Amino acid sequence: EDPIVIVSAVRTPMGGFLGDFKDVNAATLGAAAVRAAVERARLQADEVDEAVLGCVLAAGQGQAPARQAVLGAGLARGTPCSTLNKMCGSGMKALMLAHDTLLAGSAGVALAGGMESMSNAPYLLERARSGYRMGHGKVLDHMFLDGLEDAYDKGRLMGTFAEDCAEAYGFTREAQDEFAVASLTRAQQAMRDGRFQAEIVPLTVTAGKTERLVDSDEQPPKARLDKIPTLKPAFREGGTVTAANSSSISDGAAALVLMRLSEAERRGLAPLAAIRGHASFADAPNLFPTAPVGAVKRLMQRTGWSLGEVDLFEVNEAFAVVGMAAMRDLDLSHERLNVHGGACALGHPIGASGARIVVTLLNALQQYDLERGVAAVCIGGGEATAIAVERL
Amino acid sequence: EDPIVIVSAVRTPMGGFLGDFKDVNAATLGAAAVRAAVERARLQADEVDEAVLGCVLAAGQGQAPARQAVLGAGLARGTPCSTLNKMCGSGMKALMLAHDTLLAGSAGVALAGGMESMSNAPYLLERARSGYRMGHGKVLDHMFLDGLEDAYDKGRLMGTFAEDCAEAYGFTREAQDEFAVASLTRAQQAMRDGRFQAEIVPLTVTAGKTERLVDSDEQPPKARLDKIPTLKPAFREGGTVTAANSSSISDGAAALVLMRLSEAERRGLAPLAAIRGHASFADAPNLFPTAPVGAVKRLMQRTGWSLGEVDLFEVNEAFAVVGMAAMRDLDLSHERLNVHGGACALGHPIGASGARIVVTLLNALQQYDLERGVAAVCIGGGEATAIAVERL
Amino acid sequence: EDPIVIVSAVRTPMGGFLGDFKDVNAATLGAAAVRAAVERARLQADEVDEAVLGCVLAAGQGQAPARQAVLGAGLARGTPCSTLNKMCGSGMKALMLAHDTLLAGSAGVALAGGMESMSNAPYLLERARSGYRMGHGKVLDHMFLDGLEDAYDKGRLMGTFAEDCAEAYGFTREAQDEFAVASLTRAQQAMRDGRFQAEIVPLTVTAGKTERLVDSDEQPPKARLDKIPTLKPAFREGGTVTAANSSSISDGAAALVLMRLSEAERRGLAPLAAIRGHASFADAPNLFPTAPVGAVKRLMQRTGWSLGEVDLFEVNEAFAVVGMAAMRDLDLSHERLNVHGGACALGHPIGASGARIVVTLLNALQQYDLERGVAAVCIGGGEATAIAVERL
Amino acid sequence: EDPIVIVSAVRTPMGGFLGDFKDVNAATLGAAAVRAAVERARLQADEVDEAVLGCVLAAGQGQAPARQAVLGAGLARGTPCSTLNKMCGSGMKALMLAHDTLLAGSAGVALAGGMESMSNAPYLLERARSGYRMGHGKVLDHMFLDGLEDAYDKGRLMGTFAEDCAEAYGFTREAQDEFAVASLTRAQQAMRDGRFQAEIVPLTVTAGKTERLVDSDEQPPKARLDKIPTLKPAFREGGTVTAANSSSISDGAAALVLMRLSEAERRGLAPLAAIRGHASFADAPNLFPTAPVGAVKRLMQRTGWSLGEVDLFEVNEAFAVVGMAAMRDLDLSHERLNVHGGACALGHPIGASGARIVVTLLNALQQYDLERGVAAVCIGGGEATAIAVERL
Repeated sequence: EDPIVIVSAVRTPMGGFLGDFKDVNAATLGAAAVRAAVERARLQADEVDEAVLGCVLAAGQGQAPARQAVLGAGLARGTPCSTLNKMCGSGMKALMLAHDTLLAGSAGVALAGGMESMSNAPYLLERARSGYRMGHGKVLDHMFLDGLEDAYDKGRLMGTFAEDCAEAYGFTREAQDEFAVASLTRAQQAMRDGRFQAEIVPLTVTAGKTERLVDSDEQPPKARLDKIPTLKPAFREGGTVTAANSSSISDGAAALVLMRLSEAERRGLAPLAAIRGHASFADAPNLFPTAPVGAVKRLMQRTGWSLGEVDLFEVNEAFAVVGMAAMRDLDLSHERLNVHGGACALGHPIGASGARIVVTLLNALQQYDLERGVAAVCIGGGEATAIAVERL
Repeated sequence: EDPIVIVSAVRTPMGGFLGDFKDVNAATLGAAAVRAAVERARLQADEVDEAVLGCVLAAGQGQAPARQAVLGAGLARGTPCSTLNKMCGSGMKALMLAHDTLLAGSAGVALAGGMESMSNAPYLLERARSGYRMGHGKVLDHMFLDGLEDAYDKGRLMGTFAEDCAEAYGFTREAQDEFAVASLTRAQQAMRDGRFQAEIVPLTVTAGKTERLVDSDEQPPKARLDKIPTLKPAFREGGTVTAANSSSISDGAAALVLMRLSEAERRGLAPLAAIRGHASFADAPNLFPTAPVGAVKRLMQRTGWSLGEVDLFEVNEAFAVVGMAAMRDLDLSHERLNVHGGACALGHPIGASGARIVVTLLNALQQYDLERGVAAVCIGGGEATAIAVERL
Repeated sequence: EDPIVIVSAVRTPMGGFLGDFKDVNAATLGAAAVRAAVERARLQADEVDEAVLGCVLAAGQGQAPARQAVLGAGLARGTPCSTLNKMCGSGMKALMLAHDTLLAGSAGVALAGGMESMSNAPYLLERARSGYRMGHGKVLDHMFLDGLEDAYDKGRLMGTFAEDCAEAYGFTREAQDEFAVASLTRAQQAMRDGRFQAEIVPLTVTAGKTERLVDSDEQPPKARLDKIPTLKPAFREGGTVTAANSSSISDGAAALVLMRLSEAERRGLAPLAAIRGHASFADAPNLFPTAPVGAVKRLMQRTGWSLGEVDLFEVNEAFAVVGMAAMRDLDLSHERLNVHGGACALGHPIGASGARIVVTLLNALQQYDLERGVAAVCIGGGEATAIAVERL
Repeated sequence: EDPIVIVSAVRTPMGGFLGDFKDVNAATLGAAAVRAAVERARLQADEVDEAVLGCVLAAGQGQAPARQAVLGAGLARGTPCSTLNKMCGSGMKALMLAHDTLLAGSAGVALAGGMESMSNAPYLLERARSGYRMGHGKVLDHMFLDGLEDAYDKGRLMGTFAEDCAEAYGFTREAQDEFAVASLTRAQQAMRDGRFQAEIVPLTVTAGKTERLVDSDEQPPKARLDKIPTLKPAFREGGTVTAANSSSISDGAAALVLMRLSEAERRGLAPLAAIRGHASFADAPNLFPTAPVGAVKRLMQRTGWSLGEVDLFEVNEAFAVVGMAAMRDLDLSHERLNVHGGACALGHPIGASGARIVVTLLNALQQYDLERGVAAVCIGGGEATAIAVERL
């Protein structure tokens, strides 16, 4: 048995929109995570022979964001780099491609992760090139058009499909708000008891003339529990889904180093976990909130696991309904799901979350001395991915 | 021996900038190529387990360009999609990931390729979000900023690094122009003798009320051979590199279907070729024009091939100097390199070219009844990929 | 009796939107008209004491459009310039201010007119200064927002108020189309018989390497008489007003030189006509189409004229209904109104038209050896101006 | 003797750029001044038969800014309105045209003034209409391109010509800074002793959820005397002209009511002053800082006044050098010039300053019981205007 193992895993703090990382581009967040992941793996700067970083909103970053992040991290010029867009799942699909590249023998040491600066997403002029001709046009938010809106039902925010899911499942405004308060409570607790310290690499940001250490997640401490049940529906007249039971716009990155178990052992490197499998599921774009259920069932078949044998689940909290659908359809305890909080408290930097939730899962498995984790993420366009990890 | 085989391979015609496909988005070009590749593989809508499409300039396309192209082609909603940016090498890296996804056992049937509408890249406003405050600002061409300029020597076009290479190698104005004239001549002759017909899927384009059948490459017929020795240098005062010994901006797509030989045999599907290996190479961003030399040398080590056993080479003609460096440092006859012409005649739709040259290579190997091909592409950021294919 | 006299009067041809003058800015059109007006008055560069030019859409032209046009014409730097916006009436209000500046003794020789490049009006970003923050925004056509739409019923085009007037007056689709056909016929015939030749200054336009002489009105020759009864309503579901019984977007300029009769006699300069009076009228913005009725009635009170003593009328054809309201409420024969055609055939370069119709009126009075003319123009914001001219 | 008299005069406070009036458009500032001027003249809402308002930066305001201001003030629909651009002199040229319109008998009661929202000037896309085609372009600050930059030496700020004037006149950095400190001191004093109270109409601005009374000039209290001599030259390497010895960007409006003395007497209205003359001067655009000297000498000839007979001068402080040139060339005491401060302390809302300085001059003549004032303003494009007022 020579499975692929994760030997290192780290994330930046997750900043709020126009918050802590307002003036930090995606490649600098990526560089911070990449540097840390390689130092934690006890590797030299030239030992990564495949690097794949998730990123959805690449407009205005310049050529090859992942290349900018890897070279900005101090890794050697010889490091092959790719930038990967599988929407909200980009950071996990990076792990899955890196995993397969290692199994196929194309690489011996791979860096996977993702990064997003939602703050630095620019505006777009679709008809600047060839001409508006006459009449008003649109100045398009890149984050909205290329990140948050469906491509088929044009202009339709993903929150509308989360509302369809609330209606189909009978998820009440109150039950969504309770899931969101549990996520917010857990994150504040985790932060307070230092349960994120082992997984975070701080950044230094230039603060006008001075410099600040950002070493903690910006959003859980700023949340107002009192306003949650007061908010207007966000996506539909007289709906249940709100800003507070949806994930927020966020800036962050995450990076993990993978290799064969035999290569970790040949390096004297203690693995965090073996990857025991991964799964890809797709259906209609308007059914994305339930897609994680499909991915996790395919993952149980591919691994030979059962749901009952899994200690911890991370299901990315794009909306409370995504977590609540998974609890209903996979018969999971809220006690085993998103135990340190989730995107409803921490944010959803779209290209990083798929990797971020795997970093959080690894830390949490270690902290409670548990064996088996599953991470799953729903994906714009109607997809989900899921990954099984096991501590040895 | 159960190698991964390419069972189908197709491209759109390559259009000129604001030409034949000015009104066709990237996902429509990708959809045309994906649809024909699936048809030529005799597959039904739900038989592609994994789709990866290269695309560099994703801004303004909406969520998940590869998902739009796959569903636009008529493939089922169950088809997992990813959009890949490895700059000029995107289309080849797509083949490489699909290849390793099959070998890893993560899929039975994969689709790879790339697509680029440089015509529909939008303009960006980097400071529209938080304000320009006062004084003029930039409206940034996404194609220039995110596709054509170096990220490190900010604003420097890749043609300046091509001029560095012309200086380092002593490639004269005349020798580069002769390479470009052989590329245009070969392409014009390939067109006239029908040597592109087997590899091209025509598109129907709607010119207002009229409809037009685009079934041939736009650029070779419009080439002014007489003007080539008369152009000014394009990148450097007193230089050698011009618009005619550089590739042009181009719109296009290409797609290929891969599977184990044993799966192709089970389906009664005659393979075009076995993939015998692939290699990635990276060095300093400003040395990109010679990166293919590293990629091809690394490819001979991994495959166990030698240069002399290769029948045909495709080296993407980002600039004539890229081909000429490869001919000198790999000791290749011009007669075995880019034998139907290359990007200097056809164009360089950046996210598609790394797959497009594999399509052209496979058809050329078939026409001359040859066994062994190498395709290599240089890449913004200082990289290159190469792939080895063998007809059985 | 020492009345103010018009000694010269000239216009550019009127171009179609993005047509003949697509590449000519407003100040170049103004410069052509100013230069010929000064030449026809036999004046030298330093003999104009006051210049006022109408122009509505000044955005993106740089400082002081009228100053650019005056100096561009070759007039001396000593020439005081002002740019005037009274919407569709700018060109006439320029004549009115110049007229009163002479009578007041503030000048001996004044130049008035107007100029408009609707082709070169730019697009605006209303929130580029302080930021769009998040979500789509508007890129605003300066021509629409600042020229064509009501400021009070925000976004409402002036053609909706034209439809109100068609309803209030019972002007049928057929009757409006007949007015427009008489306007196109008269213009086409005026063109063919040379009846515009004395009033037009040709421009030389540079089409890349080629040069072209534009010496005739672009729009009347391109008019499809057959399509007029077939167009849809343009402003209201089930309405009567269309693109063909409305004026078109147009590029053009006009200029006139004024002075006391005694100054014209001192210079040996034969006047074209005496100004006998001018009137301003305003009412509710949504009644603009009938404002000329008020302006002309107020003009007969101030001059002591009656309608029956007037030989020719020019009422600017912003819409056919503007002419038809004037014909009904002023009891005017169609045979005495807009006898060489009007804006329905020629176009409506908004800042120029109020001066352009005076130029056409003066030439028409000369050709038919008639004495007395009235020009009137309706104005966005609910206004109108009219002027009385008499040949001696 | 029946001269034109000013019966009323008022201004808004002058806001700083993105300051007090950040969210107040030009027509609302105009409306406040217009309303007050008409109430102070003891006129009904329908008694103004000519309204001319200066405004340079009309982009994005909608149709007919002056019409929006007049109707927003509550004046009757019957009030004729024009928007006037004579750059920095717009507000005084409005007074001069209104004056001549009254003398010519075209109107009996005229409203003149100007208004500018420099904060609400938008950005422009010159090639949005017909296309950028390829390569970066500019997003143009309307305020910079159409307000502050020369049109002939393209991109050249007016501060560069003020530096040429410093060099030609030997105006030292220290002498400029001293003029600026005197202007700042005088304004703070004037404000402190309520010497602006009689001339200002407050506005109420909505302050998030609340509402603020803005009744005082924003800029003099915020100025830092200590930083003045520390600032870097603003316009030329190792120059003398700075941000603090130049006027600042400002938001404000001013309005004055004019009529014949016989009409003020027939209404029982006490005039503030008779207008005894006006003058217009123009020369090269790069000599604008000295143009006021030309205007004031022509004004002395036209009025039959001499410089020695004038009690107070207002010369608009576009730059300290403008004030200092006038002191040198007209042999004027700083004691008689800009006695309550000037644009170096208060700001330069470009389309209003020409009227603003006349309001300040009238108040100051009353406060010191003096007879004769001169106001003069330099004008982009190389012009100046000047007006003589006399208390009776």
